Amino acid sequence: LWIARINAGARLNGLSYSRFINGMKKANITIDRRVLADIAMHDAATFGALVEKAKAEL
Amino acid sequence: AIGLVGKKCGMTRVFTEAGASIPVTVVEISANRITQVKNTDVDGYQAIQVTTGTRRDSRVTAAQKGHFAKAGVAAGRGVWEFRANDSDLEGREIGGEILADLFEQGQMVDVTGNSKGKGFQGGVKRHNFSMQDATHGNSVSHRAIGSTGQNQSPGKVFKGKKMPGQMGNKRVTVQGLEVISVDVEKGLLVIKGAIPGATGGDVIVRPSVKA
Amino acid sequence: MKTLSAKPAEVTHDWFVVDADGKTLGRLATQIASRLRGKHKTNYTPHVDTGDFIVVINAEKIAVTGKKAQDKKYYRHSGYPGGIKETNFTKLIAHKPEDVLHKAVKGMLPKGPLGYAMIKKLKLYAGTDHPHEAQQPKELDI
Amino acid sequence: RVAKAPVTLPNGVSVTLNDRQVEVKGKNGNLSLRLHDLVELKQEDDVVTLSPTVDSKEAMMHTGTIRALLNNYVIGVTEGFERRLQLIGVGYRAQATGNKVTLNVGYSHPVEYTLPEGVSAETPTQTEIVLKSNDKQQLGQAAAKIRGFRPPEPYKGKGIRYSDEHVIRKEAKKK
Amino acid sequence: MKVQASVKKICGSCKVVRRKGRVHIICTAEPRHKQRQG
RNA sequence: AACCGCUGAAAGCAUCUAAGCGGGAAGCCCACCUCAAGAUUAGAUUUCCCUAAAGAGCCGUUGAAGACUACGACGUUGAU
RNA sequence: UCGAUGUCGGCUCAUCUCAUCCUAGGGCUGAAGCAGGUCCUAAGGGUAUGGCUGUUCGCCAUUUAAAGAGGUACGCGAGCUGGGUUUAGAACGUCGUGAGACAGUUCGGUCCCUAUCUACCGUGGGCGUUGGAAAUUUGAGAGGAUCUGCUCCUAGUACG
Repeated sequence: LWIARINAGARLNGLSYSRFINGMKKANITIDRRVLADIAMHDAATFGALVEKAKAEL
Repeated sequence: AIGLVGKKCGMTRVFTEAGASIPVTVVEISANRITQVKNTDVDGYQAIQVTTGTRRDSRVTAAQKGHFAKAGVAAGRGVWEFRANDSDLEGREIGGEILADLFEQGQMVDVTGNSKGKGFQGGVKRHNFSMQDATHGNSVSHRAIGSTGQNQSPGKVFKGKKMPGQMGNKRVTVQGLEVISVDVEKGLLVIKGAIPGATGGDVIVRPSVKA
Repeated sequence: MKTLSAKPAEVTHDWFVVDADGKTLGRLATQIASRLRGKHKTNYTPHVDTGDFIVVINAEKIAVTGKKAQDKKYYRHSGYPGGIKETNFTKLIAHKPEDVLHKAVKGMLPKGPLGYAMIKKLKLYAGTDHPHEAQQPKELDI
Repeated sequence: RVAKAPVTLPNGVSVTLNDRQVEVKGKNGNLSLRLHDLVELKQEDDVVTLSPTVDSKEAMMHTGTIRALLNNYVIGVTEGFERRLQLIGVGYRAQATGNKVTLNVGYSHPVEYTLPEGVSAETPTQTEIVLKSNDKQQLGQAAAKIRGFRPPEPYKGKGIRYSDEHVIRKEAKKK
Repeated sequence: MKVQASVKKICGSCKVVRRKGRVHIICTAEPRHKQRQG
């Protein structure tokens, strides 16, 4: 469920889930998929900034 | 492609001068009053609605009384629709008239009616099943259905298997029947053949579709 | 903190119009199936219908590649012994144009009450017009 | 080879290309062919060179057939095509009356054939049909259709046959 | 004609022609040389 | 479908085929008969009615309708 | 599968396959015609009655356009039969000293079940179908049906 929500959120602004997780790993962001899906569902601006970090890292 | 509704009056014969007897059936044709003309714009298809016969006022609902009043006709015993085309919707106006003139002598017609009802019937009469042995040790299965399937494969009865059930009392059409004589002042339609149903039943006579 | 579901009363289904003109049958069908399920939304929960209404026009103009227009077979059994019937993609496009895309999407949706409820949001029409200007669908090139 | 051969345009004839549809207009009439989407058509001084859009076997095989069809259209508009059918048989005869030709060959009934729009038949004698057309395709189709009512038989040669058609002959009552 | 798995030109007037992805031998000299693969 | 083509290149020829255009079976899809909107996508049209209405049902007399049902007819303004 | 899955044949009732028996369309032919022979397509229909034997089969008689090959628990006994096989009686031949035995034969010899579920054939009740009602209807679909002889005529012509 969390992975599906994060995939929806990342595709909403930018890249796919796989590239997003790679970008987080490169950015050294330790946030787990549970919190990530919670932010995707409940805080679209914060998830946008979080996606921008992963996108800047690749 | 439009027909008329009549009542089966019974069977008789017509003799020809050569001395051939023609089995005929007599149809009373009351006036077929036109109650509604259906067109493609309003209904999506073309049809003529007619009524024939009578009902007393106490037996006609307010909805049907208004339906008949809109046409300007008297309530009939039923209401019947005939699918038509632009050629058929020529002189046919609401409240108009359809008589036995619709058919000519020697014209082939299709006649539809409710068949005589035989009620619950076994396979022997309903489907021409063979009887099993009357003697020769036959137990209590003389008019039995016999086997109703195969073994484990398929392990069921196939749909549409012939069995006992209600026989007759269904809509049935007989095609290729000849108009022996038309009379319109008396509302007489004499047709060669059998005409499904009993005397007093509702019959529909249309031009023959085989042609 | 917990993981919340979408709360059907709080969900809104948006209306979109898709032109299936010359598009590949299955390539469009997958996109439509995802939209009907609601997988593009961050509130996606597999037990709630979070999808969107998809209105497909030019459904008779959808395309298949190869020799599939004449070799793609549609079988059905009528329930009667020997009652197996087959039709072509081209014959089915001539006869019931919407059924090609409806069949493709029904194959890709989950098979159960919720899937039946999500296929009910697919409004697909042969021709350039749909009777849903009241819903104001937004053009969606997918 | 066929594709690389240019199509020489006589003085009367002319070709125009409007939205992938080549029209050849001249003294006999007007013909038209749909230009394949893998072939390009360019005109020079009284000649038409048509070449593949890309250097490929498929494009060359399509420009060969476009060239052949265009050349046939040009010749069929500058002078037309003509085909001859012969009838062999005791009571075999043909009569051309307008666009409809009747044949009494061997049936309990004469056969009536309506020529396609673009083919004209005349019967100088009663056992010989002359067909004339602008396009070789429609001429050949009409000839085949007429000839197919009674194709030639090997044992006596009876039937409708093409002029200068080799009919195989077999011997009846062999040992 | 002869419908068989091995279709080969017989005389020298036979042609190998393939139509609809299927191999035929068509002969202009001997009508019983006509073959189709299958 | 098999099969027979027309024109036609790949493959200067030939060639039913690759582009294109034809013929062709009791077979396929319609057409014929019956059923059919629980086709839950439950469709259409005409009328009628809404402070118990329009109607439907019970009940009764009943029918070439019928196992029971249902269905058809009629109940004094009446030939059931 | 042995705390039981009844055997052969017949009857009744079928359903499917196609490697097609007839009917339909064809190519080749040592195809003149009429008839065929082969192979390709084709499963829509249709596809005997009797004599013998328990027979399936098989032979035979007479037909038919044809008398197809198969699968379906060698379909079908909680649908029927019970002639054979395969209990107990008895006998013959044969084997055994014998009790007995024999894919040897012969005469005789109990076939149960009121149907819960699935299926199927019919026929109702309920609810729904965006207020209710009486009628008339479109048709997404489904089922049924689909066989074929002979005579005349073309014409005693084409062919020979």
